Amino acid sequence: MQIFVKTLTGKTITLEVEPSDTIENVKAKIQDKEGIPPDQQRLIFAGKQLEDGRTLSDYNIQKESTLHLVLRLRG
Amino acid sequence: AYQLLLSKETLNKILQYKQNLEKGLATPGKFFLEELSKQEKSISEMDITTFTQLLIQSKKPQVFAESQVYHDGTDWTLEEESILGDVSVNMPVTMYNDGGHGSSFKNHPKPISGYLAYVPGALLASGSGPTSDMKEVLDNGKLNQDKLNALYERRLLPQLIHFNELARQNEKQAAITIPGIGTGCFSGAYYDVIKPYVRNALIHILEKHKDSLPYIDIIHYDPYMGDEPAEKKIGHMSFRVSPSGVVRGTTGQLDYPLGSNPDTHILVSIVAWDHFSWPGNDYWGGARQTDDGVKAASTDTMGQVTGATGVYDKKWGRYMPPESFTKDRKGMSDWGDYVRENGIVFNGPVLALDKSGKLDTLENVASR
Ligand SMILES: *NC[C@H](*)CC(=O)OC
Repeated sequence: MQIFVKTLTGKTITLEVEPSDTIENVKAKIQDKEGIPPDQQRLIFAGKQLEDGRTLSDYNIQKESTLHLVLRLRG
Repeated sequence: AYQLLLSKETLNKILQYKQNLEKGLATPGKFFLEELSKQEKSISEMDITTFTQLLIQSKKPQVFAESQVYHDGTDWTLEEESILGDVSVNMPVTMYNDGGHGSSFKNHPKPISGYLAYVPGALLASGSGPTSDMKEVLDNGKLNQDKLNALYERRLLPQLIHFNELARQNEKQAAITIPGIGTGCFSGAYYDVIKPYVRNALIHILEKHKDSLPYIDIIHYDPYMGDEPAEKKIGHMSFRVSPSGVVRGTTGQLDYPLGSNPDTHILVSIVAWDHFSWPGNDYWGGARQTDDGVKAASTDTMGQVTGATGVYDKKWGRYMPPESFTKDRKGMSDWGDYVRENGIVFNGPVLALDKSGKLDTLENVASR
């Protein structure tokens, strides 16, 4: 299954995933292709921010759905 | 309730910016553009004070200037940033505790009355491209002491002039406490080297202008770590370096330094502020984490800015919003929520320091 991850700059990342993958697994996969530490990633879908412990299937994220990546501010 | 101050050189930058805008040669950043669009005057029809106030009004209650900004039109441009970093604000406050961070604060049995002067430090960190202050005080990545000196002189002197005068009017002297302004997050890569530069800058300012500060008596400088304890005589003034992690028993930022008391001195604390935020910054979201947020939480800063009457929580060291507000809006009821519900904006009187060292209206200083 492929899904997309769109960043603020409109750049689009392609990920290889399974419906049972957790949002935590997805963030880890984002770290692999992009080197962003997972605890800096907010993933948005369907107007919500997504919880690490739930699955893509939980959130009804299907093949070629697009997730939105927003980085954490950090002072 | 509060008073915005800025230097002569900052006024020149403002006049140049306003003229560039009037000519079409610059355009506002996103946040200033929003403030412009909510009022009716064109840039040209607006006086220099009104224009300055609208730029200051584009500040937001909380912003991390060191990481959250792009220094272009999508938030604040470099030209706006160069100005906003120079703007300071003072207010009289009630001080409910000594300013101790986290859990270490000591409540004043009788809350002290004094003043805060919020001043932003040199912004030498960025989540994107270089900042205006980096371009100002760095020579190919190396700190320039004279250039840093001129930056802090620009930003601190108008407040020293103000409180020198205010002490004279109250027939007292001034005791001023200063934290490690610009040595925290703002120092970015220069963290390990910045502290002697800031100390040197404070000394240089007091030394250069000793003749104009006869009512200033005690300067209590506390960068917490990384400096040696010292007292320097600067003219008639006593400049003290007392980093709290180095010198046990050091008096807090919100308390009278040794040799001062309320009968003989007014108490002023400098607050390490932020180019783009309201005074108190992250305490508007309820965080109590920086010099900016801790001192705002420990004073009635939020009441001075909003006009509301908060309540000091002795147990947690926080000045809380009005109790009616927290009941009605529990869950979305921090001070920044009070600002939204009440349509509060940050905008107040502004003066400039002229070439002779008098604080005057922007119009008066511009015409001289
Ligand atoms: N929020 C900025 C903090 C940066 C830092 O940790 O400087 C020491």
